[PDB]
Amino acid sequence: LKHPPPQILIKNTPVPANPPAEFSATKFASFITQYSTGQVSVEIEWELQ
Amino acid sequence: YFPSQMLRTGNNFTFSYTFEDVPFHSSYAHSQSLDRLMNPLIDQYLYY
Repeated sequence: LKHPPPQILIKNTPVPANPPAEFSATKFASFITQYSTGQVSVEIEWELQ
Repeated sequence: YFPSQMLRTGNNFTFSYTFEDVPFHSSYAHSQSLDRLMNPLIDQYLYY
């Protein structure tokens, strides 16, 4: 296919753990550990010969 | 050598003018100074 079904991308958005009580510009690297779950449905109509 | 109006007791002279657009006069004092205009709590991303 020149234009196949597109890639479906999914990601859990980060959730900063409690930050320092005093501003720090260094990169944030403390996050609430989490995962996600759910159902996914895919329907395809096929043509028979 | 200028046309001028003449008056006797009973006469009077009147005239009105309109000021041109001009900036307001700054009737205030600054509560900060050029040098001390940054955030006292945070670093810069610039180096010297």
